[PDB]
Amino acid sequence: RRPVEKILPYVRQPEEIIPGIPLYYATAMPFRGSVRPLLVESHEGRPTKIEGNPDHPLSRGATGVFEQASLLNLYDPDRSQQVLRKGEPASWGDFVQFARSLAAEAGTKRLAVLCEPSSSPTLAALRRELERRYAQVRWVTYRPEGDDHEALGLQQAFGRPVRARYRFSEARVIVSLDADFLGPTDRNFVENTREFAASRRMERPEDEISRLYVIESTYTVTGGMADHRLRLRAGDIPAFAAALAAELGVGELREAGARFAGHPYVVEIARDLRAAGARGVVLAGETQPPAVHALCAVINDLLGSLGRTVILHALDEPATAQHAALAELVQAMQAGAVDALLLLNVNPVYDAPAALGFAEALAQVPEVIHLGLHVDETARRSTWHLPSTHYLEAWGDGRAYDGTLSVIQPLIAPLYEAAHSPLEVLALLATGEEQSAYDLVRNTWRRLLAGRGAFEQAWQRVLHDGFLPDSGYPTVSLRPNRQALADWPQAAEGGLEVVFRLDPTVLDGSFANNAWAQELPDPITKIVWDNVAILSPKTAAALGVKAEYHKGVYIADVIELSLDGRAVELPVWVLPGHPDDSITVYLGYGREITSTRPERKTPFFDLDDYTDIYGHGAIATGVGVNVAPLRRPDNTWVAYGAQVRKTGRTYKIVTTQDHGSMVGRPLVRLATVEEFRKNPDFAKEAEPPLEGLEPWDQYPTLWEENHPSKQPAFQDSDYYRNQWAMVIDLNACTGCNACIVACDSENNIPMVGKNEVGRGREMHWLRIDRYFVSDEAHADDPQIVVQPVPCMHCENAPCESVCPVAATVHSPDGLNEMVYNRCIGTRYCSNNCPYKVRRFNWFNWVKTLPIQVQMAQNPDVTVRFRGVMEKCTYCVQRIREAQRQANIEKRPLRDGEVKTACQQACPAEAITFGDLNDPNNAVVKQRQNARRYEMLAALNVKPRTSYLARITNPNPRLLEQ
Amino acid sequence: YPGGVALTLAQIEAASEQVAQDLEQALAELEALRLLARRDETLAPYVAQYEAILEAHQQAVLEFEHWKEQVAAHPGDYRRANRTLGAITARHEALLQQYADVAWAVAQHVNPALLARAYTSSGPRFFFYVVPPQYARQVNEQAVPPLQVVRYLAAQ
Amino acid sequence: FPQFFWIKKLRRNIPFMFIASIVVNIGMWFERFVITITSLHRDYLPSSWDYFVPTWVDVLTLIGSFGLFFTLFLLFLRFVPMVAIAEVKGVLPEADPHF
Ligand code: SF4
Ligand code: SF4
Ligand code: SF4
Ligand code: F3S
Repeated sequence: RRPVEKILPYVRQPEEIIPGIPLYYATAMPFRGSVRPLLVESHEGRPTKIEGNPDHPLSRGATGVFEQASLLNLYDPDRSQQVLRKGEPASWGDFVQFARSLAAEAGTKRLAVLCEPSSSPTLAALRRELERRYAQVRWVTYRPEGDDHEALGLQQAFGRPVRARYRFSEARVIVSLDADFLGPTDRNFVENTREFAASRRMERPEDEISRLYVIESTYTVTGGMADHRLRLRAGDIPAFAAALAAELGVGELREAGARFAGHPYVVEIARDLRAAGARGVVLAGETQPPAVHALCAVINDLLGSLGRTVILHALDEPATAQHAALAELVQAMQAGAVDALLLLNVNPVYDAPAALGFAEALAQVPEVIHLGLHVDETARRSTWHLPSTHYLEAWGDGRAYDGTLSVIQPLIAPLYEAAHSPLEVLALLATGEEQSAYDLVRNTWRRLLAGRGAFEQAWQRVLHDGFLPDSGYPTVSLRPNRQALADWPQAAEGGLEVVFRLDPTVLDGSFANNAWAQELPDPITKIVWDNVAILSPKTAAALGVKAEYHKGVYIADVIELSLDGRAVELPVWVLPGHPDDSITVYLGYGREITSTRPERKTPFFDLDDYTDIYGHGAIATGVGVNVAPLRRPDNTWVAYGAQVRKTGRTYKIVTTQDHGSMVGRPLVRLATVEEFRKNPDFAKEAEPPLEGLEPWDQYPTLWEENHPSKQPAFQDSDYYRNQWAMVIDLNACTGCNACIVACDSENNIPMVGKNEVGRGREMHWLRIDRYFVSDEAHADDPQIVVQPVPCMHCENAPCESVCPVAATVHSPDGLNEMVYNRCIGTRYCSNNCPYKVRRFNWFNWVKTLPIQVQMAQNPDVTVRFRGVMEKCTYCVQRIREAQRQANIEKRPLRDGEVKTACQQACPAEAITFGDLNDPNNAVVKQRQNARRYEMLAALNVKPRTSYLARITNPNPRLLEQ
Repeated sequence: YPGGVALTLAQIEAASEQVAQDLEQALAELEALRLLARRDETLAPYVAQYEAILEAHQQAVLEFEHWKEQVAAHPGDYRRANRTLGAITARHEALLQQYADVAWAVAQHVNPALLARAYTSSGPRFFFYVVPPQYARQVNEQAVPPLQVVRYLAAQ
Repeated sequence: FPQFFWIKKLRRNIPFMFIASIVVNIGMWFERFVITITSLHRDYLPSSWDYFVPTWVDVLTLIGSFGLFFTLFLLFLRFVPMVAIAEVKGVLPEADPHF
């Protein structure tokens, strides 16, 4: 009855790789004008999961959210199958003959690009090899969400271009000033994360800890795992920092910050920073005018910290002024001067505000050429649209943020015929046939290798090691003597703030058709599948909107914000954190997508619409509204003049949490360094052991003589040697939310749709629930807490007892492993568990899964069918291949032979996972620590992942209160 | 189920005697470790790090009698000897392996190198195209000591 | 309704029985929709806080349970005899040997 599913092995065996076993290639990952490092699994030359590069010290083996979804961007459906000309999918072979003849005998030809920001020498050198021939190449780096604004503020401050590195382990006290240094949206998310986390990591009854002082304008994830946070509208943070420095001593600076002479949180920190010279830091976010970053240079130089804000000289790239080029481009479009328009990886029709027109110019000019990954709003309007490779087939070169000089390993052949990666296309413009990127790229290195060993010992070494070691720019000294002090009066007011901000899960919409990311809860609010506007209850109760729910689904009102006659509406959600007259409308989520695959109707007797998330179209359609075109490109994160109109179409908005604010419950139990100094036994004090009875873990049951651990059949295997457990240094855990996504890819899952998750089911195993704790609602100070919660694979384990169909068991080593076969779906596996983590494959999402994503589910784990539970399993899959590899050859399992996904992805080294009963490993040090926070231990459950609490560190008085 | 329980009862005895001979060796090493690294290391958790196994090893001896006597009491159930033997060897090789992991750190501080005679040290699974583990298990077995690990450090 | 039931010597009146016996039972379908579910959300986490929205297919199964019940209860009932006629005429009437 069953099919006869064949096996089609190699013909021309590649010698290194082997069929059953993956092997780790060492790629990069570009975005946002820089290139994170990375490390793939590459099951038989097919990528399945990404990981970190442990050798590269910038990352030391970690991967934020924004990479693991890109792995699925690679395997999307509806990418760029055919080459589209005019909107017609016609043909490629004519284009090469076409574009080649255009290129060789062109002459001046007046072309333009509007690239993704380079951050690579092959791109920047081929630019010169290009510009050598054609006269004027305007070469605008259209930064996502305009100029980065950390750098333009510093080209005058130091007199030349520069980028910072921001160690944070040599530095304790950090005034953020809107800086999402711990934000997946921002760059260098690891080195900002880790050496900040180490400052937060104690391992002692008391240690010197960061004690940041964040003053955000919009509640953001960095402001959560934080101390003494403040809400204060952007466009006025300059006025905040104005009266700030006058209380430090740099200059008068009084007039801009008129009203903050004697504010508590200002005068508080000022004495501290001058009291912490080689340890204090002053950051600056992205929602400002650049004079703030002058002040980030002035005070941070004046403060004495230079080795703590490690500073690095770029390759003479100061020229990223969005006004200066992008308008100046279309000022040539309207004159018929510029003819060709070579976009690389961008959607400026989606982006690029109408205040400085793009589409009005785009339709004027023929010879348009959009290299592109999706087909959104630019392919549809162009005359030529190349398909694009992802970076996995580029042979690209790329710089890590501000440091080393990495290079991609391309893993897979171009999955689609005629993808034609941008780099060789940019060289195809250089009056020759399509340059083999393998040979093209190599030709740059010999001019710039900077290694006395030749290629086939160096190229092989760098392509191996993932990073060219010695690079990393030279470090500049103090250039500023109070130059940049003359753009203050842009502190304008008189209107609702309409500030933009990129969610951790999407970046200028460029990764929207990405389910692992799209169905990813934001850390602030567990929101999915819709852009939003978050704001205070005091404005809501002064505006007239709510987040009412009479079904646990958060029905939502709308705004219909209106800027310069370019209005759109969107759901309004509310948060008790944000300040007056300000809303953080997140981008992406409004990106129209055009499908090649059918909608896949099946009979009404059969469910497809609820399951076929890829059915009704591709993903990025109608998930929200597009918001980028509204802003003004001057200081192009903020905005004024939103004539709000509370209108109808009040539709749903869906979350996983659905609620918040535990009623004084024992689930985070924050504590101060003062209190921690007093009672290290406080993780237990909330629900201590009993009158005269044992400590809580290892507490006897009724049974102790017939307990299975005392019986052989649980004790007799090749496993009991190494009991497994997984603590969480919760003090550095803030909503990066990459603790999830690596679980989703390592131990495969499907996604879920808005129409489905509205009823509250999500097949994310690792909830990353957030919570609010105020002083009994004193001033509505949220003071959030984030904490992941996998299935703490219990010992007493109610769930194990209760599957009648023995689909659960305390497997050896604390593992409580689920079998996705034996279960039947009576779901009472889940109802017992206090932690509703036994998720359930409600519908058969995988059956409707297309012929594209199926590359991605890794070829080592049991994908699951309708009517089946599932849970964490501690990423058992990589216990097995390791313990098996130790069953072949006699050995133990090292401290780091195995790394879980929640471990290996969380850049803050929170999770450690090393086997219990192996005292040299990190877990036994992190469990033997004072705060072995045992979450809901009181139910006599005796679980592993005996994780840690947070220790928020307030300030001595110093006029704090 | 070949011929009953009484066949396996010889080898289960042959395991418990290895444990009994290791009561001497472990407790002997526990003297020697206090002698070798008197003050050459932290030693405050790290010596007790070696003792914490010892109370478990001795506890299993009284059990290995109880495990075994529950078998030899009635030899009519084959599905207890294979299990009691699979438990002993695991509860045995573990404690051998746990002694080692605490004992290799001894060399790791006295010697600046945890030696190349430490473990099989084979490598990951993709390092089988170069080095099958078959080679490694003939390195590990024929080089690494189970509990001649610190007496080896008497040569240092 | 039960503490409003005992009024006129247990309310022998037949038509009140139907309008009450329903309403007594409707609380039972709530009793098990309450006891099971009302403490199965809001149990030991706020993270697992979610209302229960019953679908339009939940209700046609409930209704269908009345359907198959009456369908098959009526079926054999019309075939078998309703009343326990064997013991009826054997217990209370003059089956007693004292006559
Ligand atoms: S533990 Fe999870 S939520 Fe916390 S920082 Fe790491 S990945 Fe993010
Ligand atoms: S917490 Fe839940 S999933 Fe984890 S072991 Fe206990 S019952 Fe099973
Ligand atoms: S072990 Fe794997 S499945 Fe479990 S929470 Fe961690 S990453 Fe997810
Ligand atoms: S109770 Fe058991 S049978 Fe399966 S659906 Fe749950 S593990």
